[PDB]
Amino acid sequence: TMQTARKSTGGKAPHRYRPGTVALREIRRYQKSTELLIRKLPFQ
DNA sequence: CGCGTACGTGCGTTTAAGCGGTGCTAGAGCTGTCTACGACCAATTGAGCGGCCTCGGCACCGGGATTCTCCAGGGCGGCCGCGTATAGGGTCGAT
Repeated sequence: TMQTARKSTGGKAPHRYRPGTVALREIRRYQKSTELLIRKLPFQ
């Protein structure tokens, strides 16, 4: 502190997934199952 | 690589798919009789196939007509450039 000439410089320191993720996971879900996808009564 | 948008994703609203329970009868399926139609055999006959020939419909082509295919050149505008002129500055002479 008594430094008057050339002081010491040192000494101072909702969630939403990205598009395409759910689609691929849905693809995996339907590729594993074999249940019919179109509903029975509207098809009939 | 950049722009623009269409479809993925999430949520609240809304529709009907699914379950299943119940009742009805139409139509599949079974059965029983009776026969009209098809297989099978024999004898006769011409319709269909190999062969043989002749002939013209089309393969081949040279000339002529045409129907595209490509480009090539002339004009016109712009940009650069060599030459001449004109103004400005510097130097020399005179008062």
